Amino acid sequence: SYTDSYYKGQTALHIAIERRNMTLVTLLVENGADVQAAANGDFFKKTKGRPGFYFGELPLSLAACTNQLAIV
Amino acid sequence: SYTDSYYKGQTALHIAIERRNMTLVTLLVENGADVQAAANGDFFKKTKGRPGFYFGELPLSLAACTNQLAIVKFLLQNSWQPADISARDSVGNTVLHALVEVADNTVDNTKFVTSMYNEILILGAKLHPTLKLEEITNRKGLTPLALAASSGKIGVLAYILQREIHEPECRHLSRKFTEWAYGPVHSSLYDLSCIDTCEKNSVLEVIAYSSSETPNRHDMLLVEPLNRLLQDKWDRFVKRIFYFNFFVYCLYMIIFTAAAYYRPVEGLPPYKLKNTVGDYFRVTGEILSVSGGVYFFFRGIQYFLQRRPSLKSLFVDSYSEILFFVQSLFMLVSVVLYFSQRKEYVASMVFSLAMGWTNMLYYTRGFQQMGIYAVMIEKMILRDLCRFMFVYLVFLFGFSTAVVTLIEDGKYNSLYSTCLELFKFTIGMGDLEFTENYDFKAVFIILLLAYVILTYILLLNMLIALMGETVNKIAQESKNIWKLQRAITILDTEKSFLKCMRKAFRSGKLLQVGFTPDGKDDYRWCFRVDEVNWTT
Amino acid sequence: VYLVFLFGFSTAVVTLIEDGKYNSLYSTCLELFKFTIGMGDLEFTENYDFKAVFIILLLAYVILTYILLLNMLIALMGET
Ligand SMILES: C=C(C)[C@]12C[C@@H](C)[C@@]34O[C@](Cc5ccccc5)(O[C@@H]1[C@@H]3C=C(COC(=O)Cc1ccc(O)c(OC)c1)C[C@]1(O)C(=O)C(C)=C[C@@H]41)O2
Ligand SMILES: CCCCCCCCCCCCCCCC(=O)O[C@H](COC(=O)CCCCCC)COP(=O)(O)OCCN
Ligand SMILES: CCCCCCCCCCCCCCCC(=O)O[C@H](COC(=O)CCCCCC)COP(=O)(O)OCCN
Repeated sequence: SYTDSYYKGQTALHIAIERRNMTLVTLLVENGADVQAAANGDFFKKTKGRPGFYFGELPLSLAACTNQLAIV
Repeated sequence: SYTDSYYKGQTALHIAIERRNMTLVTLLVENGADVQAAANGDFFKKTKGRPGFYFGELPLSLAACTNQLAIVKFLLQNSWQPADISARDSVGNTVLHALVEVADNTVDNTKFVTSMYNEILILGAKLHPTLKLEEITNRKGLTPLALAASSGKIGVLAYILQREIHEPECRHLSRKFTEWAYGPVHSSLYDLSCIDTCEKNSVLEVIAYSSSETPNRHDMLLVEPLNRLLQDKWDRFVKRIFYFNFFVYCLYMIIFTAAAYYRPVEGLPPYKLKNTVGDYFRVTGEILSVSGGVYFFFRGIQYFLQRRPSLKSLFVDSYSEILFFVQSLFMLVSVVLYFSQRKEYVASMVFSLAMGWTNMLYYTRGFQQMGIYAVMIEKMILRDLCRFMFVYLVFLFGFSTAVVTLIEDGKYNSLYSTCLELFKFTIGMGDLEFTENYDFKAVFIILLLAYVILTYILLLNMLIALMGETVNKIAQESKNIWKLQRAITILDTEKSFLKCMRKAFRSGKLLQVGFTPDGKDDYRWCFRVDEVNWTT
Repeated sequence: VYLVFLFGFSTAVVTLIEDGKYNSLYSTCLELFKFTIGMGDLEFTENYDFKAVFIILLLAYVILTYILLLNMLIALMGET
């Protein structure tokens, strides 16, 4: 996962869910990918004076937030 | 070609291109027709008080302007007589300047002009990869971008600043570079070149020092890269320097007030010092006050030389510099009378002192909430009182002369005291005490009551209603007004800067593309912006 | 805004006058405040020096504060 101060904890599954790739999500979960990682960098936390995207830091919350019921 | 003063230089090719007749254009160009003729009659030049059609005087510009892409391609790409994409007219305008000028900020026109602009750029890149059309300046020194900003072309400006061409081999024509995107967020780099550091005439200078007649003067600062730039410059350096200047002005005015209050009351200036503490503090304050006056005098002169404002718009813009300059003039006249041994220097000094306090309202602008009061006061003085002054003076001089003629030997047999009394009646603090027993008392009473009804009741409330609508008109325009004033402050702070510092740039001199048409790389002073958009 | 105007003209007037009822910041600030709300005097029966400058200053104050600023406040309050 990303180790920097901004994208900390982001992994492949978050990108796959964001990109709306059902197949890659299935492949990652099949290969033992963690479905309960926390993506908890400054880009992903609640904030007012900064651009960002808060979603709850978890792939399940991300899939729900982006309106992808099938992945949920 | 036409030989008269109106259609001078027009030829068949111009008519054919206007007629959208591809066949005639093909025939004429085939027969050796000059594709770089100049049509430079009065019908074809830039003009304000005359109907006309300016297009840049050349067939290529005409073909682009009328939305005939095919003829542009044919003129540039046919071998019989190729057209010079870089040609300039008498004004110095290239085709891109011509396209900028014939914008009008409507949806359909913006689509037409923007599209033709972009296609001309692609054709230029393919035909002449070593040519940079957008840097070519017309006779006023303006590039197409500077010209678009100058004329208030919001659509063309918003297009150019946010230009992104998703095509290989011509990405160097882009200015916006989307580095990445997430759900609602995306990050791009903006080119920034000749926005802030241009060395001829940058975008922000042109928007700020526009003449207040440009239609979209405030809207042009809402376009994304500019707004973020101004916010960054404000938060980094300009904010602290602004507060420091305001504090120093406050100290200056306190010193001036204290120096003025404790003036000596004996006769015949200049006044010699005594070896005492009070005189040393007083003369110290006097020296500092006069120094400040000299400083404002020279700043005003530098302003009027650098800007060269015309008489018509002298007050419409530059109101603040005028008032600061007039304050300094009162100070200098006071010094001249002081050493010239006249007590009447006091009469000058107090005026400067009064003005010195009210010019504090200059510093309220640049605040979102408080700048509205300074803006309103400026506009009400310049438009409502100044128009109303003539109407009120007609009434005042009429009834004053009537009353003074009627009266023989009273307090009303003098134009000065009579004008004072009627003025007081206008603002509701007269008397109407008819205790005197002069002749023509009935006529005197009828005249005064007619005056009081006409001026206190009718005219004054008319003025107040008009001022009320002016106040309501610009209550809702507050945000725009604030933004523009903050921009002007930032530019002036960069101009003076008083510390040998020229850290006017925002982000680094980073490689943008690295792939020119040739084997070099471009470093362009890009600026990173991450935006949020909740669409879908 | 109002205090900027008031302190400006109050200090100017007090500096101009030597030994009157206007040679005091307290009474002068009171008088100019009364002028703002339309219950002053404008009685120039006194015969001190610089009478013309005193008159011009007070009339400029009365136009700027009683006519211009006060009705600006009233228009804004009316919209609220
Ligand atoms: C040169 C001009 C235009 C001007 C200079 C003087 C004489 C002025 O009166 C006027 C004429 C006048 C006189 C009396 C009532 C209304 C207008 O308007 C201004 C000018 C107008 C004002 C009005 O008060 C202000 O709010 C000043 C001001 C407004 C907005 C600003 O952005 C500002 O920043 C510099 C200053 C202040 C005076 O300069 C002042 O302090 C005195 C003693 C008279 C006012 O002449
Ligand atoms: C709001 C919009 C509508 C406004 C309507 C206006 C109404 C104003 C009220 C009337 C005011 C009358 C003024 C007082 C009359 C007066 O006191 O004076 C009269 C002299 O004649 C006049 O002035 C004629 C009256 C003026 C004509 C009319 C404008 C008689 O003389 P004496 O003083 O010696 O009285 C004898 C000794 N005590
Ligand atoms: C509604 C918006 C438009 C507003 C327009 C404003 C018009 C107001 C006109 C009022 C003018 C009042 C003139 C004062 C005359 C006066 O009373 O003072 C004179 C000296 O004149 C001056 O003050 C200088 C001129 C002042 C000019 C000031 C603009 C000396 O007379 P005495 O003392 O010897 O009187 C001897 C017997 N008592």
